[PDB]
Amino acid sequence: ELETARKQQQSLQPVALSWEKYQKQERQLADWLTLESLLPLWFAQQASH
Repeated sequence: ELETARKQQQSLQPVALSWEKYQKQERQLADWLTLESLLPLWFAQQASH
């Protein structure tokens, strides 16, 4: 029983790391997409000035 519990923990460990990496990637991509949407207005203000 103890051996199988430890084996299950070992097998599950990489999944959490991959999920954390995926969260990082997703939020970085979301930030860059938001900046893509916001790009026109910065240049518009600088052009106005």
